[PDB]
Amino acid sequence: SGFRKMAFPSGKVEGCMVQVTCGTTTLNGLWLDDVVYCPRHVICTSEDMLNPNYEDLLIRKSNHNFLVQAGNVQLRVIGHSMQNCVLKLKVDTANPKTPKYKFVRIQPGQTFSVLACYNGSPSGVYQCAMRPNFTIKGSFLNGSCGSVGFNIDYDCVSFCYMHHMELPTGVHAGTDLEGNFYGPFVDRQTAQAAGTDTTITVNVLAWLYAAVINGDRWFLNRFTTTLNDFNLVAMKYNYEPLTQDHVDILGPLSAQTGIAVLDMCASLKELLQNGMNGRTILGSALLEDEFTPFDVVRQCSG
Amino acid sequence: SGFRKMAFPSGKVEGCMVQVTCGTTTLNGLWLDDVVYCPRHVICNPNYEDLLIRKSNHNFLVQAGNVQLRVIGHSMQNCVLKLKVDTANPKTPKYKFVRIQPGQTFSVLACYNGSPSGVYQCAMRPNFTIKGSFLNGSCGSVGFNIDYDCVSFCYMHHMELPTGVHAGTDLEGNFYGPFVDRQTAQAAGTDTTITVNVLAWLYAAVINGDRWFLNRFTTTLNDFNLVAMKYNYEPLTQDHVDILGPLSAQTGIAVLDMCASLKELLQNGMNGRTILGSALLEDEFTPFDVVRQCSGVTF
Ligand SMILES: O=C1N(c2cncc3ccccc23)CCC[C@]12CCNc1ccc(Cl)cc12
Ligand SMILES: O=C1N(c2cncc3ccccc23)CCC[C@]12CCNc1ccc(Cl)cc12
Ligand SMILES: [Cl-]
Repeated sequence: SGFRKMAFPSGKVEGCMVQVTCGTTTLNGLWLDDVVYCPRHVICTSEDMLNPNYEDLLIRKSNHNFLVQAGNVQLRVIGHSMQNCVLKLKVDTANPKTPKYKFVRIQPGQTFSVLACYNGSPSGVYQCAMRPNFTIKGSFLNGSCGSVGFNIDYDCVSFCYMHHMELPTGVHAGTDLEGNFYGPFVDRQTAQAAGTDTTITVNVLAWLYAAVINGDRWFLNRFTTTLNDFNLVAMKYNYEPLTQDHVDILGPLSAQTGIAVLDMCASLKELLQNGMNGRTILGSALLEDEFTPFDVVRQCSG
Repeated sequence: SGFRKMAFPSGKVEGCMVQVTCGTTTLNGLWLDDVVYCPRHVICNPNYEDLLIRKSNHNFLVQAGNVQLRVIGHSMQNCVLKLKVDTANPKTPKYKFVRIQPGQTFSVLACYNGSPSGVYQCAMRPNFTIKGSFLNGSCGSVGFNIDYDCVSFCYMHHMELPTGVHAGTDLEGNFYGPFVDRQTAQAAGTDTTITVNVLAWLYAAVINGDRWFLNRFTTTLNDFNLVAMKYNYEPLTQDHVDILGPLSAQTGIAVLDMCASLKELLQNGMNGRTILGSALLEDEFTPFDVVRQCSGVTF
């Protein structure tokens, strides 16, 4: 029993964090095999950030301009190449702590763990989700660039995020490990704003099923709804449209609890209308949207 | 920016998790140097000296990854079983066994079959329970804090109470709370809110730009404690006020000034508003957690 926001054990990722320095700039890098991955803005000054020509800035660099530090050992850079917004620093030593890994690009609503790092040293681990507006509500200070987001499946670490910037609203933007940004963001100090954020509906439903599995049923009602009527109501509360894929994905939780997905949709509709009335659901006075259907099954069942 | 419930990096602890099997019971063990620490109920009105004397070293199957460790001795210390093994854990970090106080927070590496599955942050409640997330097989999972390179082990999971909350011991086998490792009627006592932690979290909200709850008012420590007692909040002591000093100096809001905000929040609610994305007053961040997260201390 109990339902917590749980991060994956960060050990496999800690053994990959290194410090990358280029001139005055210092950020984190991910050392996997003989390559260190880091945000390409490590080659920029604060001035360059407005309209940097990365290819022009990178061509002026040599391998010895990039100082890579793994613990108290300086790694030697023997090559460098840019792939989208990530700089790939070829080093002369393969990381002996390299875990089994994949680079995966995630979709909005997906959750992942973040190992927040400063100066190549891990300071904390937390759980978060790719918001529908492609930002993450992270906890990052200056120097956290290069910190990574990941999931672990069996013994394989799936790297899905690398931190690049903080937007003016305090939310965060970054790329997959192939250097492609999530959302319409650019690694430029230009006027960029997070789009209007919405609630991840499929995740709220999964969390309501987690509440049912943990014995919380107060919010259920005798009603059902059509998928379209649910979406018309959901849109009015800034909730993401629920698709037939979402309904299909909730099938296992529906079968386990005996509550049809459209039946749970009607409880959600009522909760949006009534609020919680001094009550909580899994120790929360707000509807939680950072647990996916897969996370609920993993934590409530194993 | 951003304020998340953050756990310490779990790597130093992952290298210590092993599976301990005795009979039909399988749970987790903590392998430090040549000793594996685990709940003594793995041997299971129990007489643990009587049950333990009937077991030999080879009855305890210890598995570290895909390697079976051989047990060469066993002894009990309070509610923890200490299994002497032939091999010292080469991944043993610098460590201490520390007993924490209620209101203190720690990270829990939840494990099943000696394999870590998740890490979360939590607080030792004033009623000595933890609001954790544990399933069958999670026994032996540990709670810890990291200071520089030293892992301070403060908790070992032993059981779940009927209300879904958890109970366990320090690494010396002494239970937190009036609990016993036996199947008997046990219940968590009435819980209270960790006041110093709520104040620390309110300071974290101010540091992150949330100021709506601030007011021009101040209060005495006694008037605040009369209010706090009415709302099942732990008494705030002068030590708590002293501990909040750095946050008070950083934000410019005196501790008793923040108490007047807390008094108004308790008496009137949040009024449809949130603080750090929360509609409830969060009490599982200590003043030190707020400082560490709002400064980027690394390990
Ligand atoms: O956001 C950025 N940073 C930060 C990143 N993450 C959390 C921060 C918390 C406080 C302060 C700065 C933070 C690090 C330095 C680069 C920068 C600076 C602002 N302009 C900018 C624009 C685009 C890009 Cl890709 C990076 C940046
Ligand atoms: O609490 C216990 N368990 C559990 C521990 N943690 C999360 C559980 C989630 C669901 C079910 C059982 C769980 C594991 C097995 C031992 C046990 C069983 C009940 N009787 C009992 C009495 C004393 C002691 Cl110390 C331990 C226990
Ligand atoms: Cl995905």
